[PDB]
Amino acid sequence: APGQTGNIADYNYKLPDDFTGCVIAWNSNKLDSKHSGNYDYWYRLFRKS
Amino acid sequence: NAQALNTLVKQLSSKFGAISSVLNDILSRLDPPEAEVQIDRLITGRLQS
Repeated sequence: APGQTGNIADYNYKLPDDFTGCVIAWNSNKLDSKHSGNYDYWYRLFRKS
Repeated sequence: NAQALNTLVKQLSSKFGAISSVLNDILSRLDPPEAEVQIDRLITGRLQS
């Protein structure tokens, strides 16, 4: 969302304050959760700025 | 005349229905998408003065 702060927003993906689009979501637990072995999904955790 | 100016300056320390009357206080405590509303309130009041 515009102007939202957090680990993902401040390290992975930042939306501008002038966004003119749409956001769509749907759970993917049925398949993308894998079999106790979902490890290809990663995310940054530390950054200077 | 000497009264009028003293009425104008003292209008700077009024809220006009906002959290505070300091610009550098609303910015340092809320994210901007929550802050433009307060800033607009102050701007409209100070224009009317």
